[PDB]
Amino acid sequence: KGIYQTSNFRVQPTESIVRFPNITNLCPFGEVFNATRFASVYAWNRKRIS
Amino acid sequence: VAYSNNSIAIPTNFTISVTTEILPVSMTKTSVDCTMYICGDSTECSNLL
Ligand SMILES: *[C@@H]1O[C@H](CO)[C@@H](O)[C@H](O)[C@H]1NC(C)=O
Repeated sequence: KGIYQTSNFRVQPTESIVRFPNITNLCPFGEVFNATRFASVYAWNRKRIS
Repeated sequence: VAYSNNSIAIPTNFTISVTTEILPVSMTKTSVDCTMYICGDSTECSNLL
């Protein structure tokens, strides 16, 4: 006979929610991977992907 | 103290004084859920616990 503390509760997850910006275009990985000429290691090229 | 072998001092009046004394009695009753504090709502982390 007495009062007993138990485990904390929270509501179980029901579904998964994904919220992303509605961007449609694809960056050209073809000009990165299927590129013709590659720069040297002392003059390595950096391309911005955004 | 003006001590002597035949001299004594007797008070002729008195003063009633009130002094304040403060003592702690209780403490804030805290309760911690160990599973929640270690990692919340994670079943994989709870399995490792
Ligand atoms: C890149 O080359 C691979 C290998 O042939 C090919 O499957 C792929 O379609 C090419 N991608 C582009 C964008 O040309």
